[PDB]
Amino acid sequence: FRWLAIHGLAIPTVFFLGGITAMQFIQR
Amino acid sequence: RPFSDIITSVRYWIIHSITIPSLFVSGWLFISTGLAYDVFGTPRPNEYFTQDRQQVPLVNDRFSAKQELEDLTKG
Amino acid sequence: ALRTRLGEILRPLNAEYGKVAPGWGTTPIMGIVMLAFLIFLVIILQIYNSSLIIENVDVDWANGIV
Amino acid sequence: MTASLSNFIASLIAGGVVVGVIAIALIVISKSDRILR
Amino acid sequence: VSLWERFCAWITSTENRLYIGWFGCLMFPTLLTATSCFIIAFIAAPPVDIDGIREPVAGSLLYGNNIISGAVVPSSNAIGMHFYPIWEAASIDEWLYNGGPYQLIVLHFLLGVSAYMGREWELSYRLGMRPWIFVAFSAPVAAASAVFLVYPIGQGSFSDGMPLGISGTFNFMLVFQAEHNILMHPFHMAGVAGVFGGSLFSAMHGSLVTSSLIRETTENESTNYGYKFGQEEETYNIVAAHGYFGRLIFQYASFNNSRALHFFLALWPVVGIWITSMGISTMAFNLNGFNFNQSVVDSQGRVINTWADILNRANLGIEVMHERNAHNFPLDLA
Amino acid sequence: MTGPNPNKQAVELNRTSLYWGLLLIFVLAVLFSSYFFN
Amino acid sequence: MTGPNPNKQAVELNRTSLYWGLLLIFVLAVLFSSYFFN
Amino acid sequence: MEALVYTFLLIGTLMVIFFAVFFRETPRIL
Amino acid sequence: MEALVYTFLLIGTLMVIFFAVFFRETPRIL
Amino acid sequence: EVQFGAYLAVLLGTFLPALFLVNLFIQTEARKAGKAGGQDSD
Amino acid sequence: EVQFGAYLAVLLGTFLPALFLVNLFIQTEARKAGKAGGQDSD
Amino acid sequence: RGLFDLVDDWLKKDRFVFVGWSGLLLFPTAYLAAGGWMTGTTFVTSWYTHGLASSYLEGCNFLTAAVSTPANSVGHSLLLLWGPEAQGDFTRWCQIGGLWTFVALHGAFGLIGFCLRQFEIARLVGIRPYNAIAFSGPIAVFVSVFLLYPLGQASWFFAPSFGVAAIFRFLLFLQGFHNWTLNPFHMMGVAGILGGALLCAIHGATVENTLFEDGDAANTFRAFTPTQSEETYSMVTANRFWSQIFGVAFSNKRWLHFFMLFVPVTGLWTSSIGIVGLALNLRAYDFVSQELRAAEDPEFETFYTKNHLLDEGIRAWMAAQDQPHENFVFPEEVLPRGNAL
Amino acid sequence: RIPLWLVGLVGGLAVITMLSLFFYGSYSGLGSSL
Amino acid sequence: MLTLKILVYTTVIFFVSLFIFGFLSSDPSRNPNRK
Amino acid sequence: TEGTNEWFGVDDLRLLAVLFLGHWAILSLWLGSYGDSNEDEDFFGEIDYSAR
Ligand code: CLA
Ligand code: CLA
Ligand SMILES: CC(C)=CCC/C(C)=C/CC/C(C)=C/CC/C(C)=C/CC/C(C)=C/CC/C(C)=C/CC/C(C)=C/CC/C(C)=C/CC/C(C)=C/CC1=CC(=O)C(C)=C(C)C1=O
Ligand SMILES: CCCCCCCCCCCCCCCC(=O)OC[C@H](COP(=O)(O)OC[C@@H](O)CO)OC(=O)CCCCCCCCCCCCCCC
Ligand SMILES: CC1=C(/C=C/C(C)=C/C=C/C(C)=C/C=C/C=C(C)/C=C/C=C(C)/C=C/C2=C(C)CCCC2(C)C)C(C)(C)CCC1
Ligand code: OEX
Ligand SMILES: [Fe+2]
Repeated sequence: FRWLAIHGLAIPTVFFLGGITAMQFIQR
Repeated sequence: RPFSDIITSVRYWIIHSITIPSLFVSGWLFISTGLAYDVFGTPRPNEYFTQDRQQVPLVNDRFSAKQELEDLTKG
Repeated sequence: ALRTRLGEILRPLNAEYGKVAPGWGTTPIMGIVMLAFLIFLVIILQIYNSSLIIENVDVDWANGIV
Repeated sequence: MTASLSNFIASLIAGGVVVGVIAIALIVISKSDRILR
Repeated sequence: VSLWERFCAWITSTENRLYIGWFGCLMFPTLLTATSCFIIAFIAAPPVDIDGIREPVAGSLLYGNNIISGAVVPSSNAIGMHFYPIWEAASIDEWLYNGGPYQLIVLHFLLGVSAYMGREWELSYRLGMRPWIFVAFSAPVAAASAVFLVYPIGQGSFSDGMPLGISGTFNFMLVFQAEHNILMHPFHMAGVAGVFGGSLFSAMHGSLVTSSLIRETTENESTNYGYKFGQEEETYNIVAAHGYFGRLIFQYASFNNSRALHFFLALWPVVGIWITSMGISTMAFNLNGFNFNQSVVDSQGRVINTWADILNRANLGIEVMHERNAHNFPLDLA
Repeated sequence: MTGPNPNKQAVELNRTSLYWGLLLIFVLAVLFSSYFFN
Repeated sequence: MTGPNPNKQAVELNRTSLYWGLLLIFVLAVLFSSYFFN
Repeated sequence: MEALVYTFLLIGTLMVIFFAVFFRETPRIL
Repeated sequence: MEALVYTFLLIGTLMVIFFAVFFRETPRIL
Repeated sequence: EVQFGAYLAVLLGTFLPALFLVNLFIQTEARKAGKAGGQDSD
Repeated sequence: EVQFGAYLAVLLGTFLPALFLVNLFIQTEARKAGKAGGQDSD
Repeated sequence: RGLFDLVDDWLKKDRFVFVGWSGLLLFPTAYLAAGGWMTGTTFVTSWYTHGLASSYLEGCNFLTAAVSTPANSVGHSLLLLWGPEAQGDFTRWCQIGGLWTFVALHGAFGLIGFCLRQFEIARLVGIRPYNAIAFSGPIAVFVSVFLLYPLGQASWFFAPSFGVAAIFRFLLFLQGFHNWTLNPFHMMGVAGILGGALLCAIHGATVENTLFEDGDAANTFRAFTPTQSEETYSMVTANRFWSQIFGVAFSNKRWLHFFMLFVPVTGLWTSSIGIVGLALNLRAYDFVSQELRAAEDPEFETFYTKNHLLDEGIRAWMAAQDQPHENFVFPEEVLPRGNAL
Repeated sequence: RIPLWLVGLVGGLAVITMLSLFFYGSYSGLGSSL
Repeated sequence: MLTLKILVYTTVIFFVSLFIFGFLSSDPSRNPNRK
Repeated sequence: TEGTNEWFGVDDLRLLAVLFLGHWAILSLWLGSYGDSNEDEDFFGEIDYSAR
């Protein structure tokens, strides 16, 4: 079943974008 | 099953209305709780330089490189 | 189709053509050799790379006997 | 027997189970998903 | 019946060997004069004051060069943007000293290439073709006019124009890097993607046709002789190459339409070189690429280096060394 | 000797592929000459 | 163009006359080399 | 003496361009 | 460097003598 | 000062392979004139 | 000290006329194989 | 029947993504080269190897982020996670620069596994394998730059880091130190890349401009069913066009599309031969007849000698910050400046 | 059943809230040279 | 140098006038459709 | 004298007689066919196929 094919690529991608939005608000 | 028939269905958006915010916030909390600086060893903005070490840290050994990075990351 | 005296000697070496062992044969014996030769190449590369240190084996220019 | 040699054979065992758990899972699922003649 | 109608019938005849057309009335006299002056100026031409400091730079073969180092040198810094023909030079020796033939070649080149482009339109009109091959040729015409015409305009001198040579090209590219930072500019980025993508889809389309050829030859003769010229049968199984690429990546990423496929081969490079040639144009007027030097700082405020700071120290090496005598004042305004 | 070989074939080169191969050699001669003369 | 020329002929050189003309060039190359190198 | 070779390579390249355009094998249907 | 050309001319001459004797066009009646 | 073995590199790098490609074309046209049987086959 | 234009005299005095005489032989054998009509004419 | 036949029939089954035998080498190794790059450009720094910042945690954008090469003290170690350098620790493995070899090695077995994918699908569909042979072009650029170039050099440090601006310094590092543009193997490679982009822009614009009328609509994209045997563009017209514009033109669709394969791929093979010659520092640096003359005659200037003075600026100014391991402390008075710059 | 253009609208403006958030932090926070 | 200059303005506006009066010579009607 | 603000670069009076005899020498050729035609004959096309 193809739920292992997409979500090996999409479950990381949303997790890293949760971090890239947090790094916009980090300052010195 | 066709792909466009999936995302237009309601049952799709029932499941992924919980999983996406529960996974995006976990990517937020992975950073804001200061966890990512310790897994990957990335310096915080406080700790590029230290009080003692004022130069650029470099690894200068083949085999004791793990021990030398134990030196340059304590202070 | 010219019989020569050297051709008569070597003729049983070429007389077989396309006889096979029926089935899978000695293929699982071969793969155990190929798995072994894969491990052999990994080891002697990592000795050479100094990423696998063996006691009393130093990869450096050594005093060959003169 | 060294630190480097003992860690390498452990990686060779670990390289066997990575091929292993992929292979063992692949044989079992290939039984269930066989094609009708 | 008239003499003009018997001349218009010949000059627009497709029955000529090479179609001349009305653009060939100013393509052929322009490009043969750009050619016949280039061959002489590349082989036998005395050295040229390019920096305007009376230090003549040799560029021709008779003065000790080769194919690589020899180049038609751009005109002087003393002239700059002024029009400098032969009759406004008081001798040919004064013309060849100050960078004469660079303006004669370039101005007859850009007229002849902009007429070679309109000539590709004209024959498409007289042959019944849909017209737009000449729009695809606008992309190197945009790029030729960017380094020979537009960049000397915004920098105010033909001496900053591109030297007609091979080593002169790399003198042009490196000095353009230090002064404008082209690699960080997103329009050189959009045309590296145009020619890496262009050479991809070239060799990706050319392989899937050659993969799916139909048996029409024997194994002794050539593969190419299974195409007779002007035949009406299709020479490759296009369903076969669609099912291959439909499994090589996935199904929905494959063009089954061969017309939309052969349009995407014309879109991607040409749009990539239109955008790139308007990178040189907007950097002709000193709107440079990105500058991320000293962008990452710690909480103390000390500058933390990045890859752009290492790239900056390569730009500072070329900036302090280009035209090592021409400068007198601390900032290269030109 | 022995008999005639049944694997005799003929070699072809049309006028098109002549000009490719000539221009291939001269352009490689233009390119690599400057380095060989050094 | 115009029509095909009826004066088309063919050129021949048998295997005998090849070895004459090869040996003619090499022996003239042996003879005149020593003088050209001087 | 050195540049004489470079000139011969250049005009020799322009010869085979001339013969390829005008003496081309003209393709014919049937 | 100079004598290398003389040697190549001599053994190159002895090649075409070899091919002329053994690979000769054998004359045949009828 | 240039290397005097480069004249032999270039002028044999031109002529020897380019005279080779001429030969494959002349025998190609001779076989086509050979089969054709008219005025040139002999 | 020898003349460096003599290498170009000899090695082109060998190769250019000797490669010429090879071509007249190859097209001779191609016309003979062209008319003969078997396995090599094409 | 047997156990091998059930596994062979399962992998080759029609499904969403074709797995095949080669997917066991591609899909594990390509997933970890790509994910190793996204992690290394986001989280892992270059503060200890190069003395830079190359992460998104450290303020770098998409352009100035990279997965960076390890230190020069590591040499050409493979930097295994269990190795003598990292010794099982993940955190010290990332700081030495272990992800870079993780990306490059699992990436090199992705390009092996992807080229085997193109032999396997061509055998099942039943076509000639020219995609797998044209893809050997990009294999020869990955291997001879990301692998064979740092092997000939001092360590993995002189390799391209996997980041956008980190490639850009590698372009500038290769001009000042190697004179890469003078190399005839790049010159035959630019002729294939700009020549390959040329051919698809022409063949794109000539097919689309000799189309037949197959419909009454003004949109010509609609008038093509894929399974039709009639050709969709007039080859006789397109030959007649370019024979009069350019003078010479293709009269062979089989030769044309093969020529669109040969030109881009050969530019990747000829340029790959030269970069192997720069692992050994066999560079085309100077024309000695130009250099002996410019030394004896202090008036003879070409464009070629102008490029050497541009390379002294690259060799002196960046090499202080380029190589912090070697500790170049240049005075201000040795750095070649021009007049008043 | 949801109309597909509503799905591409909400996700499409969601990307704009992600992209313009990234161009925001080029001028603030880390990597802003403030 | 004022003798060459005369020769150029002849040659330019010879071919420019062939260009200008070429497209005024009913040039849209010269197509393979009709006439 | 380069940077003089003179019309079409006409420095001397002699260059005018070059310009006038260039446009007119081809104009008179053009009027030999397209001149002396009816200036009062229209069409409701996009393009006219009138005559030679
Ligand atoms: C770059 C990729 C590549 C590709 C696409 C091919 C393609 C092909 N090879 Mg070939 N080959 C290659 C590289 C490649 N080769 C290399 C580098 C070698 C070793 C010199 C070989 C040796 C080889 C032999 C001996 C034979 C083929 C054959 C074939 C054909 C059949 C398919 C096959 O068995 O593949 C070969 C299979 C692979 C390349 C899979 C490799 C997977 C490896 C084993 C994983 C191991 C990783 C390792 C554990 C990691 C540690 C290393 C680290 C320390 C660096 C096909 C044309 C056969 C043939 O001729 O067919 C007619 C054949 O007999 N190949
Ligand atoms: C007109 C300008 C021009 C042009 C056209 C070229 C052309 C070229 N240069 Mg050159 N160069 C130039 C100017 C130019 N140069 C100048 C001015 C310099 C400065 C001195 C250089 C310096 C330079 C260097 C230093 C190098 C080149 C190289 C090359 C070659 C490109 C290699 C390539 O195709 O990479 C394409 C990339 C690949 C083939 C890698 C494989 C791609 C993989 C398969 C992609 C996989 C991605 C996958 C889908 C996953 C992605 C998803 C993930 C991101 C999530 C090509 C011949 C390189 C070369 O010669 O290499 C042989 C090289 O090393 N050039
Ligand atoms: C269970 C456990 C253990 C837990 C761990 C979880 C786990 C299992 C994780 C593993 C999951 C994992 C990572 C698997 C995912 C697999 C995966 C996708 C990995 C690969 C990674 C990766 C980075 C892939 C992305 C890269 C990718 C392949 C991109 C494709 C690029 C793309 C879409 C290109 C299209 C370009 C294009 C439009 C080409 C057509 C144009 C062209 C001229 C083609 C030529 C052409 C086309 C035709 O069409 C036809 C007709 C003809 C004639 C023709 O000429
Ligand atoms: C004023 C404008 C008038 C037009 C100007 C004419 C210039 C045209 C150039 C002629 C190309 C001749 C090359 C012969 C090539 C040859 O004769 O090929 C002939 C070939 C015809 O192939 P066919 O389809 O006849 O072949 C079918 C089979 O028989 C294949 O063998 O045409 C092409 O494929 C050429 C297309 C690429 C054209 C390559 C051009 C590369 C540019 C030139 C690079 C050299 C420049 C060096 C300067 C230093
Ligand atoms: C490293 C490592 C690892 C891991 C691996 C993995 C698992 C990973 C994965 C990862 C991944 C796989 C990642 C991903 C990422 C992604 C991202 C982060 C993306 C982003 C995106 C973006 C940002 C884009 C943008 C856009 C959009 C959205 C739309 C429009 C267009 C554009 C393009 C602009 C392990 C464990 C083995 C261990 C060893 C090491
Ligand atoms: O002229 Mn040619 O390069 Ca454009 O920047 Mn200013 O000016 Mn000169 O210096 Mn830098
Ligand atoms: Fe095509």
